[PDB]
Amino acid sequence: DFEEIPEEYLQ
Amino acid sequence: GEADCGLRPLFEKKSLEDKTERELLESYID
Amino acid sequence: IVEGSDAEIGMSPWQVMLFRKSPQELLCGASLISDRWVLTAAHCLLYPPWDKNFTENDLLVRIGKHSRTRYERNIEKISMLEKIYIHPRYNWRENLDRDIALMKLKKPVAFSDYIHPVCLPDRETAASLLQAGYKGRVTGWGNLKETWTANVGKGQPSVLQVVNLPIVERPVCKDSTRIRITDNMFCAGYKPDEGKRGDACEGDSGGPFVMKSPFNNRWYQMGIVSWGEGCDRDGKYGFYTHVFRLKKWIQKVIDQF
Ligand SMILES: C[C@@H]1CCN(C(=O)[C@H](CC(=O)NC[C@@H]2CCCN(C(=N)N)C2)NS(=O)(=O)c2ccc3ccccc3c2)[C@@H](C(=O)O)C1
Ligand SMILES: *[C@@H]1O[C@H](CO)[C@@H](O)[C@H](O)[C@H]1NC(C)=O
Ligand code: NA
Repeated sequence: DFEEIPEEYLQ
Repeated sequence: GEADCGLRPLFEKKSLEDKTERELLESYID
Repeated sequence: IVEGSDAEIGMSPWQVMLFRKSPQELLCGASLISDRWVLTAAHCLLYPPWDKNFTENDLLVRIGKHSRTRYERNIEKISMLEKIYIHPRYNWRENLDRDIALMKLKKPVAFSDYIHPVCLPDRETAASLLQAGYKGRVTGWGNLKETWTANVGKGQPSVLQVVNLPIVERPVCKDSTRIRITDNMFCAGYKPDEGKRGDACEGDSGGPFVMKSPFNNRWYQMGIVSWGEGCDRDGKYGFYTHVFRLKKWIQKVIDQF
């Protein structure tokens, strides 16, 4: 249920 | 000097107090 | 947080969220102590009995947050970790003794109205403030009840929660649990006969127990949410890492690194 954060932080 | 700490920009720094902090202070004087 | 209420905006500007990358979930609370250091519980990162062993690359730190789930574009800062440090004598085998860890941010964060560090206590502050009957404050985005009905009941808050709890006499702490408690812990919570309730709960771990000094107006972190048996049980108390007793370690780590 988390809003998505920029994918740079998650790749 | 020592870095500023534990003084909240939206409370202490504007002389405003949060809704329940008085409960903490009163606990000191019982 | 059980039996707490919604924080006001900016009430805890040192509150940090520990956030797992994949799967995306809330891991733990933490606190900001300078522009590049974050303080948390050791057991948030390393607990071998449940094969928990998180790395610098597994985690994000989110600072300045109010909502649990939103990406608060204007207000929050998301940082990567340079290095994790765990107390060398952290005892995960029997009692969670020295449940403390430091994390160094890859880049420094800019302070703002929503991001500001908490003070660590000196000797005089610790001796004055850490006394049975005095009240501190716990904050976090952890569970609202120990247990609830699946897909119906509440579970998780939508915004940061806050609760004020009294420090409890060491002998009452000892009597309440079969676990061997050390001098690196204290316990807080209301006694069964006091008629008020409140506790930390799953997901609040690693968060700050803070106290305000009436003489200089500053907030001090006296504890770290460490462990408890269930949440808000009668005759039970939450236990907290004793931040001051471990200050010499913190000092070593920050100075050398
Ligand atoms: C290793 C974690 C530490 C905290 N924790 C635990 O505390 C577990 C589960 C729990 O009820 N969490 C709920 C809360 C999580 C933090 C705050 N706390 C308060 N009520 N103040 C309890 N308890 S326990 O009685 O099983 C327990 C207590 C002490 C222990 C010492 C060493 C090894 C195992 C222990 C296990 C678990 C959790 O993940 O929530 C596991
Ligand atoms: C956990 O993982 C780290 C890094 O991958 C490794 O170096 C360390 O030995 C592990 N520690 C434990 C207690 O499993
Ligand atoms: Na209790």
